[PDB]
Amino acid sequence: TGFDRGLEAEKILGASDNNGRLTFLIQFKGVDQAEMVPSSVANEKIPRMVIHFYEERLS
Amino acid sequence: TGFDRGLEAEKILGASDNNGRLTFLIQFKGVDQAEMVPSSVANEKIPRMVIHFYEERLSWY
Repeated sequence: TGFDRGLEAEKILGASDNNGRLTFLIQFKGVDQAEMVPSSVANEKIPRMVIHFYEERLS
Repeated sequence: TGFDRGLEAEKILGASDNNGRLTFLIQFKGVDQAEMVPSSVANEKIPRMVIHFYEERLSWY
């Protein structure tokens, strides 16, 4: 919903799977508190950042 | 890669890291033998299928 407000995602701070439903914790530029975003929104809005997160967490 | 020849990715069969370098094994439609593709190509061409592969890999690992 920082996406709704047209903010710029800076990084994905974490991912949490709740019974098959994935949520990301996303740090937005110019916003102090990180925001919980469902994977359904993140996959669409910031796919390169999602892939890089998974790629790096491949460790 | 198979992407250069107009082929369509059917399924990502696996991923291999070689010193920070990730390569995917990709099943292409109508081609029996799956082929290795650098992540840099797969990320650009088939990001929905890349993401889905990671969602599932990680749900089971």
